[PDB]
Amino acid sequence: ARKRRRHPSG
Amino acid sequence: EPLESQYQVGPLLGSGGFGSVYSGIRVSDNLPVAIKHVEKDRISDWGELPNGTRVPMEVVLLKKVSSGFSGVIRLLDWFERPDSFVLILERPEPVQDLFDFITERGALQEELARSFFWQVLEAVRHCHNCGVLHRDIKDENILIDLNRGELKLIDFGSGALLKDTVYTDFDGTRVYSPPEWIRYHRYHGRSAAVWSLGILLYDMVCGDIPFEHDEEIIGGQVFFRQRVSSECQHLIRWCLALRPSDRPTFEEIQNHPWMQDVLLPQETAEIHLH
Ligand SMILES: NC(=O)c1cc2c(-c3ccc(C(=O)NCc4cccc(N)c4)s3)cccc2s1
Repeated sequence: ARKRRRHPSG
Repeated sequence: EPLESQYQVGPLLGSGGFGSVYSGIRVSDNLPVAIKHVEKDRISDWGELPNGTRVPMEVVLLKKVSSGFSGVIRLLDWFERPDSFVLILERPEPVQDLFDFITERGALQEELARSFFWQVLEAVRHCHNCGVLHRDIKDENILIDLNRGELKLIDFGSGALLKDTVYTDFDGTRVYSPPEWIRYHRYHGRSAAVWSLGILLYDMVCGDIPFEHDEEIIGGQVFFRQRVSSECQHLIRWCLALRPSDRPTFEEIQNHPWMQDVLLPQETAEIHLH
């Protein structure tokens, strides 16, 4: 249900 | 000798802050490789090899950690082009990154989280023993060799030579960065690494990272969204101490009661991955 996402470096 | 003929270039695997990474085969022996391209104009951190050749810091750090066997993806070769560097890296097959693994499987069983976390600790200790600070430990930067049950660290593009003095620069992932970086733009290498490992362990046993916002990182409150043993909660809360001096050493992490009786890599593959 809850949004899991990648996170860019920088 | 030229890159063109020494490797067969396959399709893209991914791109981002790191560069552009293609599947590849070494023709001399059909070894599976990853071919990583970095544009010179995009590289901010430069170093020198023993012979004083000017190279991306990434090549300096990879060469320091790539001697012998470890939980790090090894640099097999590199080439300079007019506008870029090309890095030839190991490619396990079959492989999945730990980010995709956790997305697909959800929160990992503690036995599996213990095996994965232990292997990441051994890999990070290897880097520190070689004088290298990764500075971007996260699930996205960990490959799983699904047949061997072996984890491999990737992307040293945000890394530095390990020092005992303060760091005032950072280009890693903000949601894995410590509160002292958020608040004061200062951190020490080892204690910042331990913070990122707390974030990673929470990620493994809860199925996502604990913090998205700066206020959460500095707030010092860890809410468990999944069932997690008291010993595992204790280790996570200790790694995520707000004061860097209150965080465990790598020795204290690996001596923690939660970390005892780890599976071997092959047991991990047989029980959880096969
Ligand atoms: N970067 C690096 O230094 C390296 C990456 C690799 C890789 C891979 C690139 C991405 C991979 C992936 O599983 N996700 C694909 C994927 C999906 C979605 C987004 C992104 N960025 C990637 S596998 C394999 C072997 C050696 C290296 S060294």
